[PDB]
Amino acid sequence: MIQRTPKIQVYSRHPAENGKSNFLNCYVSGFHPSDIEVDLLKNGERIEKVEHSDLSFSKDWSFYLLYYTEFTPTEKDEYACRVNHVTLSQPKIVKWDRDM
Amino acid sequence: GSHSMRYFHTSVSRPGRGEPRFITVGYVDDTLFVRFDSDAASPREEPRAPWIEQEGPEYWDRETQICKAKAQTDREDLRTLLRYYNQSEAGSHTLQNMYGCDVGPDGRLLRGYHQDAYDGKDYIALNEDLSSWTAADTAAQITQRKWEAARVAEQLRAYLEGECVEWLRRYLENGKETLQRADPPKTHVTHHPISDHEATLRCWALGFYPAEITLTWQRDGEDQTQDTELVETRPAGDRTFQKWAAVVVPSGEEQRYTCHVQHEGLPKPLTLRWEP
Amino acid sequence: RRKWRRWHL
Repeated sequence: MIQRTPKIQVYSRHPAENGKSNFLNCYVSGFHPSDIEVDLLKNGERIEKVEHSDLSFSKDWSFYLLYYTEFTPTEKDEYACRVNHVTLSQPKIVKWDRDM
Repeated sequence: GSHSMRYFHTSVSRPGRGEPRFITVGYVDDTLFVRFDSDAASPREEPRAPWIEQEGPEYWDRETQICKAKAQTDREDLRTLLRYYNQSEAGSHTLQNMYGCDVGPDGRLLRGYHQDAYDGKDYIALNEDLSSWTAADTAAQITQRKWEAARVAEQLRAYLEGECVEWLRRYLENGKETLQRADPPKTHVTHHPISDHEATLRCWALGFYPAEITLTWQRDGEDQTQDTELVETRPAGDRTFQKWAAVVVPSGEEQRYTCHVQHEGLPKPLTLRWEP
Repeated sequence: RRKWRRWHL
């Protein structure tokens, strides 16, 4: 069967300002099949109660989901998104970079 | 300007883990307004936009009935497709459907859509004429024969030209505060040194609605298509979208580069430069 | 609003 690996972007809702509440987003897109596991991490550990959009798809039929949580960025704290999918031999970790 | 309404549907089988999961969402342009998930505790179609909440109990009753019927029909279709493709009952498979309509500024139908995919591949689509079918393979041809026999295209045409346009018009009026407002991108350029020899120039577009946008880099007025990293347009989570375009530039050449931004929220396209 | 009729593949 044809499979399509997820594109992954980790980013904030608003420009990052240390000490100011924001939203941390992980956008997964362009993937098939629809089954996917997405974690948001703070300093390597899973953030609890992360919410996600309802499954939808693009014109080429590939799926997309938004995973999101409230966060307050600082200088030291490291954030990431961890994604698992059938197309991946191991889970893919993408670090949050405030300049992307 | 022009507008669209779409209903998206996905059924995913899961042998050994109960019945296929059914998720459907509705959109006007890039705004989600209704959702239904068969795995919800008490499945009902639920509003996701303020302007649809005013619809009465009978609206929600009819919608929920349709969603439940669709989930059921999809289950039977998934079984059928196993036969069509000579597949075992053991694996997970996917069925997707989207139909809807586009209308012009005057509210006239520009075109209608109704189209299905199986396991992520095109299966059968109603043509633009709203009267004939494109079947992807010999399996879809079996569906095509059945649908031609039952005059399915005629039924779809009636819905797409009628209700679909009329209810879209209604939604556009009820949600005129938001659906008929374009939010222009907030734009800026950032500079990211890579080495002594080069730096990244990144052109940002933030806080825009709808999602459609063009971000390009030029060098000496020449488009840098093959040298531009262009990320997919992504949701901010507040209805708006974000996008950036980046180029690797040689030291001292920054001012030869210009970022160009087109968005329907902008009266004129923008030109941006790195401002140290 | 959604279409009422539907049909099997």
